[PDB]
Amino acid sequence: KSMKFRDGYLISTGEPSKRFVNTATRSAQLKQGVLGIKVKIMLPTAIDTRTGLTSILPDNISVLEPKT
Amino acid sequence: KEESIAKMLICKVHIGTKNLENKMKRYVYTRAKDGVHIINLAKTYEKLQLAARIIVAISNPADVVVVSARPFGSRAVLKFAQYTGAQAIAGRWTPGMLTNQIIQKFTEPRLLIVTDPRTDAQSVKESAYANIPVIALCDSDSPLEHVDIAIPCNNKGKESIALMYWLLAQEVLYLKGVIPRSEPWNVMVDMFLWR
Amino acid sequence: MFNDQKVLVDIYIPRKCSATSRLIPAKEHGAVQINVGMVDANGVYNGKTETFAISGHVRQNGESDACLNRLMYEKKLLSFQ
Amino acid sequence: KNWVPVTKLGRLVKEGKIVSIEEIYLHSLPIKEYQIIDYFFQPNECSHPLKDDVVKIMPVQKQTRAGQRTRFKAFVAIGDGNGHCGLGVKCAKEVATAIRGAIISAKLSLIPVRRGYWGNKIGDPHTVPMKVSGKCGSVRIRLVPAPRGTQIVGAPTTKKMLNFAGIKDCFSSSCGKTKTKGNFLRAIFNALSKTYGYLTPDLWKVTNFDKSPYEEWSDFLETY
Amino acid sequence: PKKRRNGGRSKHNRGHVNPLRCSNCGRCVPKDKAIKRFNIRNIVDTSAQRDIKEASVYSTFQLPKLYIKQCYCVSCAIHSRFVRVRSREQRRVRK
Amino acid sequence: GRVRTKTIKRAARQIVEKYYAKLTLDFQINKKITEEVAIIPSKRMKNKVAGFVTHLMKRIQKGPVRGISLKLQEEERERRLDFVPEKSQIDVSVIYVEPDTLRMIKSLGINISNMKVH
Amino acid sequence: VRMSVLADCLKTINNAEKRGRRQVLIRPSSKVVIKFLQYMQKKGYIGSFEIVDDHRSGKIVVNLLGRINKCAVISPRYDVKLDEIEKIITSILPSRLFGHLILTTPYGIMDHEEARRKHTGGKVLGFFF
RNA sequence: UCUGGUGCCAGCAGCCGCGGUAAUUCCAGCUCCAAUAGCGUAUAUUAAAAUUGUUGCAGUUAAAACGCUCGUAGUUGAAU
RNA sequence: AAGUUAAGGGAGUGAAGACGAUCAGAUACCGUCGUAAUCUUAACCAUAAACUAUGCCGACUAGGUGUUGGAUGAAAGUGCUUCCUUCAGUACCUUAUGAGAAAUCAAAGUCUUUGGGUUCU
Ligand SMILES: [Mg+2]
Ligand SMILES: [Mg+2]
Ligand SMILES: [Mg+2]
Ligand SMILES: [Mg+2]
Ligand SMILES: [Mg+2]
Ligand SMILES: [Mg+2]
Ligand SMILES: [Mg+2]
Ligand SMILES: [Mg+2]
Ligand SMILES: [Mg+2]
Ligand SMILES: [Mg+2]
Ligand SMILES: [Mg+2]
Ligand SMILES: [Mg+2]
Ligand SMILES: [Mg+2]
Ligand SMILES: [Mg+2]
Ligand SMILES: [Mg+2]
Repeated sequence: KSMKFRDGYLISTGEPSKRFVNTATRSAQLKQGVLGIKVKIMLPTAIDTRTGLTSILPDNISVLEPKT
Repeated sequence: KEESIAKMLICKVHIGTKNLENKMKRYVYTRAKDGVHIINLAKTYEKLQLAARIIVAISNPADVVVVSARPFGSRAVLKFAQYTGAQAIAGRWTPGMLTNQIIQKFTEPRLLIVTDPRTDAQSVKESAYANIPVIALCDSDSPLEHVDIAIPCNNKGKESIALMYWLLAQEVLYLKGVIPRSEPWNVMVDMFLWR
Repeated sequence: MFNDQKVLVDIYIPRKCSATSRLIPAKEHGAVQINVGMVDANGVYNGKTETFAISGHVRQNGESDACLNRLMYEKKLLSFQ
Repeated sequence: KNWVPVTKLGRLVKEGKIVSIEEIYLHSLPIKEYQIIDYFFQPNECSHPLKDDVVKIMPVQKQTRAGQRTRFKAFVAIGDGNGHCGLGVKCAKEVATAIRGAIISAKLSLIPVRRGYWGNKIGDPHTVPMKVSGKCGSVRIRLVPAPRGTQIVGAPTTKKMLNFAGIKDCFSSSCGKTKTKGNFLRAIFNALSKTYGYLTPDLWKVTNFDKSPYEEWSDFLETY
Repeated sequence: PKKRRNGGRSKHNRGHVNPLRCSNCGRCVPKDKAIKRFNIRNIVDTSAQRDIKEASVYSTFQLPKLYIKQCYCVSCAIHSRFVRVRSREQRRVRK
Repeated sequence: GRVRTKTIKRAARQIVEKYYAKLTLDFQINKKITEEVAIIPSKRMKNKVAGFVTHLMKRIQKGPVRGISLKLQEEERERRLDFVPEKSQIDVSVIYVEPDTLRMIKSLGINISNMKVH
Repeated sequence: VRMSVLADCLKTINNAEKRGRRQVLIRPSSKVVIKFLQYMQKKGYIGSFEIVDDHRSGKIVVNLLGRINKCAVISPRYDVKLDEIEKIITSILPSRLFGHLILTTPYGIMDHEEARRKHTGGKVLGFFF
């Protein structure tokens, strides 16, 4: 059986899923068999980009407050 | 007072309809030959005065909500909230305002005025969840569930709604020291009329 | 209740409906309290008021208006019941 | 705590404007935040703190197209040991979040319980003031007053709930399908709730009305 | 179970009601339970109707109609879509 | 199809709601405003948001737009609709009532002078 | 047919009291109903009541104080000895400190405490909380 | 959820169930629990059973209103 | 309703029976014939989802819309209709700090706050 633990926000599709997500896989050998360990960590959204520069916002289109 | 009844006679506040709805029998004077029920108009004035006293007893006017659902009652409710210090809704009611604390427009009052209990039924339904003294403005076929003080009127005429709200506001101003009696209110009806 | 030493042993005393004497409990949310302002022979509202309590039962049955009318007519606030 | 009140009652309780929870039981006001109950029952400056007990966890299934779909329900009973009681329930995907939700729900439903005497009145009432009956589903329960030394004569769940409520002596009998744990807990809770509604002869005299906290603290609450 | 208050027909204050026979399948059905349809139809359609007008004497002719008054059993009626299957709350909607 | 998701419509309504004065009925002019006002990584959605904003303005000329609230329209409408008549219509020199209603006022013992029926 | 007037009277009183009616009418009256009403009046459970005179069995109008929980008869009038009161009151009454069980006794109609005070038994009539 | 043996066999199990090569339930070793000079098993009987109901059941659809009316015994009968 | 006895009657329909089709088979569904029966008079039999699957008598508790049969009181009439009130049948709609396991119920409500009278299971 497989057990899934999640917390927060994650992305699965597209190019941003390859940049902003970190992945690792390992296995542990018990006396009854072998167990698979899979970890996926979504980094803080900076992930330096094609033009070497931090892409702080992947898709958000925030609007600036007009100067008083 | 004579002239208030005169103005109520000029407008059509005294004509109801069929569907007597027996809990409203004691406010109806008679039935005409075409089947229309007539409202006494001597009890309307007295109930209006008592309603004004109940309203003025509130400490800050912001703890009062006045609601209208129909298009030709929006001007009257907005003006009444302007000259008093209450809050108005005037249209579509969000079904969780009085009972859902996480929502954006919680706005829990201490008293609530209704234009018509048959169309503002969601508002009166939610009042009984938070101990709110509903006061309404009932026609000859209105339901009286969860209604405490009922003013006999007709909810259908634009002139009727404008006149009744104007009278209530003027009386509220008299009970405060803003202007004394024997001097009429300087603002005029047709400021509360629709369109 | 008082014990044998005349010490009150209730944690609180609930209210009663003015129309039926019905002893409103702590979760009844259809119960309301009304304050009616007073005038001072000149038509302006002084600091005084009168209080009534109405239970959720009669308020759900749709009879709060008639009971309130009678209760106010007793207190010299109306001319009919 | 460092929590931001959302309702007027929360703002009033956050400051010392309300002295005891009985002040809001009297006016029949709703309670929407568990921080009020947390504030009124603190481990210090309180003789009797609240206690919890997860009485039951059961799984339920929905059985969609690709196999079943399980999730768990939690029943928790909270009690003061002196005059206060509550009961809550919650369903969720994991047991821990379910018990968290159930604990929150139990606090929000806290009620007072009236206690009385068998025979002559002496210090510290110990039993129910009169016979009470509770009902949920097909389950019916009845509780009757008992003398000083007789402990609770009832099923384990009845003993548990009456121990949270602060009652020391009672006879009981039940009818229906009591193996349904939730309905039987709810029936006991319903019977306990009815004590402060009976109008015994000593409650006949009329008293005048105190004024609501909203009216009393109108100016301070308007200052915000 | 007990999916209808009237039991599928309109009978009150009576013991027995005589039956009639289905217009399509010949079955016996009590009169108070069959669905009744009264149809006023034309002898011919609107195109062949104006051919009869201009081949006619009297210069002002009105073709007669037909009166049928058909009756059906439940099975022979809902297969021909005179009556459909409805939802639980809509089942109570008469006229 | 070319239906615009809520990402486009949310942002575009904010631009109209906050910078009403600068925006006009030309797509190119409205495009340069959006480039520096907002933050959009890709030029394809920069074009689409600006195109929607221009489409919004044309609708404004025919009146209010449901879901967009710019203050300048309400105060200009408020002054129009407060138009006081030079004399009310509440007053009529003769009160006209129904025959059955006339008895109602008479039974109560109150006097209103110019009352006549039909 | 009737077969009893006391049961109907108490049932009507109980039904009116659950609704908050402030007044109710009892169509057939009798001396037993009068004694039972007087006893409820003595313990402060109802207000005054009026007896109407038609030239048939009279009628009664009573004033209610929103104060009765229950009032019912025990139809077979079992006879009770002086030392069997305890079991009956344990079964029938809601507490040991309020409520009344009414007997008819060779010294008149009285509740169980007065019956013990007078050292007598009787037959059972009804009760009221 | 300790260690060996067996492998839908042998067996256990009042009821639900366990056992088909990694058995917390069979056969054993160790360790723990219960009552204790006492502790198991079989049959009968009481409470549990408001599952025989006077206190105190149920009868539209779960078991259950006679096809319908008259009628003797029995039971029950207005107010003074 | 079916079924039995006797005397009549006997068009249509038609358990049985005989054919023609479909089918792997078809002693069935479809079609062509057709005996008892179905109808009347005089006698038996005592059963049905003989169903509102809710025994009978009495009291109390809520608003509205109809309809069948009387009676009272008022208006449009060519001692007649429309309206109002009331009694007796009979349905439907809304809602129940009423009830149920629910479906739902104006009784299937006034039940651990348990007893109006009575028969059957
Ligand atoms: Mg894509
Ligand atoms: Mg039949
Ligand atoms: Mg072992
Ligand atoms: Mg036994
Ligand atoms: Mg037994
Ligand atoms: Mg027992
Ligand atoms: Mg049973
Ligand atoms: Mg029957
Ligand atoms: Mg023959
Ligand atoms: Mg023949
Ligand atoms: Mg033939
Ligand atoms: Mg024959
Ligand atoms: Mg039979
Ligand atoms: Mg039967
Ligand atoms: Mg019983």
